[PDB]
Amino acid sequence: IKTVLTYQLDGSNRDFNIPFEYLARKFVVVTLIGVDRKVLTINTDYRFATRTTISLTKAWGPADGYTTIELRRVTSTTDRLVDFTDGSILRAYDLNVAQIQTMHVAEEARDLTTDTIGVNNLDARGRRIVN
Amino acid sequence: KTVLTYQLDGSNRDFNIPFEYLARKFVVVTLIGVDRKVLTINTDYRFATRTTISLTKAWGPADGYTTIELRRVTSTTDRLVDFTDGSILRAYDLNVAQIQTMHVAEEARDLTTDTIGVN
Amino acid sequence: NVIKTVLTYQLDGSNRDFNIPFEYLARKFVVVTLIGVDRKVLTINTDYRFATRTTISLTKAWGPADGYTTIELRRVTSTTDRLVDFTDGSILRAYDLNVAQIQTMHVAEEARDLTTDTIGVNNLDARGRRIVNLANAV
Repeated sequence: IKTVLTYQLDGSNRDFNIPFEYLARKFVVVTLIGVDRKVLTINTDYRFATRTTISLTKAWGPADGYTTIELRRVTSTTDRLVDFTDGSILRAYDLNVAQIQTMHVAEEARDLTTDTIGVNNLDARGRRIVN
Repeated sequence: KTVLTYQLDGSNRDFNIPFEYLARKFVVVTLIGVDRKVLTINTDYRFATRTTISLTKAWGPADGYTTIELRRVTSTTDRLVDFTDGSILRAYDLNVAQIQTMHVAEEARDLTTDTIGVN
Repeated sequence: NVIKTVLTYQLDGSNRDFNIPFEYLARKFVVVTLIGVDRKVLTINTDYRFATRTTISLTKAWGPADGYTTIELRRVTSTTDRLVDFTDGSILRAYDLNVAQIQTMHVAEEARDLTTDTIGVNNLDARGRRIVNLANAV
């Protein structure tokens, strides 16, 4: 509740906030869904202004073709953050962030469910494909 | 089977539940297709034998409520266990820690399979 | 976006040998299947060696004529049978806490991956399934 959003963007607005908690600087991925998908890059174009608002250096509008930013919290399965070596004491904090991050993936699965088809009582995709 | 549907005759209340839960407020239980009525625990429903919802008393099916769809919703924010500096671990705990985060996963796949399905 | 643990290689005539990039925890957690008229599942110790750590030497040389168009494989981690279970000590090992955290990292990932895998946004909606019945043309 809720990882994936889309805002609304028009030009000269560049400061958009994150509702979730991110747990690592790279886990936010920021894509102007636009007409077409475009992934944005951690320093070139958006900087985290206050750890909870994403500033934008370039203030994109609909007029160069793009609405809107979709920011999900993609959490990698391979880049695990907590590794237990031979001791190397277990702080409780180590065991905490290990069970914290794996819940973060599991909840990201529950906001994947809204962004495929949906039943309206089915979607405005231009294509469905390979049959 | 993290979510199941239960329609039944009226003034009966002794539903059995499997999935199996961790906290009693994870079971959310609903009233159906005319409305989306979500009833609360202590105004309405206890659990009696820790596997039955024993409901409240009647409702069914007559008030447009045909009928109950109880389900798991585990909260992903309120972790049941916070590990602290020792404050020693119990082996029950080290399991239940990883047990809960596997249950969001079993929850998450199954409501996606209810739209267009796999099989 | 993007599927990390289900993958569909082009079977492409006689090619015996494909790679598996994701971090499968045990041998039996990878199920390989055959696509193209059927959904053929093929058992390990006879029909295909694990070539190496990361490679499936499939024996032999299926498709596409004589039936199957794409070898695909996915992870299936058992979400019930946990792999190391902690009892009273029984000292905590680095291997024990990791594999326990490794496994539940997969089950949440295998969930999130499976949810795109059914019908979901291609990087438009996708997959080579039959989309069995919708029952009316309007």
